[PDB]
Amino acid sequence: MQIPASEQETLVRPKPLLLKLLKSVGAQKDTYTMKEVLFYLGQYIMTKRLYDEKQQHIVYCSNDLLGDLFGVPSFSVKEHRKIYTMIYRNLVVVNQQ
Ligand SMILES: CC(C)(C)NC(=O)[C@@H](c1c(C(=O)O)[nH]c2cc(Cl)ccc12)N(C=O)Cc1cc(F)c(F)c(F)c1
Repeated sequence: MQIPASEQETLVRPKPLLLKLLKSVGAQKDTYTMKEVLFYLGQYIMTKRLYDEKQQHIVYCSNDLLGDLFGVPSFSVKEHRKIYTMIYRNLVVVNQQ
């Protein structure tokens, strides 16, 4: 639940499945900052109503594309590093020159 600000601005290119997910919720770019990826994934979770209705800080992503991407049935929204790691496996970090 704490990512350095420098890492939040890291430029990334999502792989096809994550890209298609992001474009369904209003994102149109092919290159993002991690800050942008996290925002649009949070919007996707809201749109697909994947957050726990009982408000116990858990996303239920089983049998949804997000669960396919993350490789988990569910996860805690309080564990930012583990969420970043799951997202990192679905993108390429843009090389800096
Ligand atoms: C589940 C709902 C919809 C209620 N959203 C959240 O609670 C959630 C959130 C956001 C956001 O705000 O935009 N974007 C996400 C993407 C995913 Cl996969 C999961 C959770 C979130 N969150 C907010 O505090 C926690 C959070 C904020 C960050 F900044 C992070 F890096 C992080 F790992 C976790």
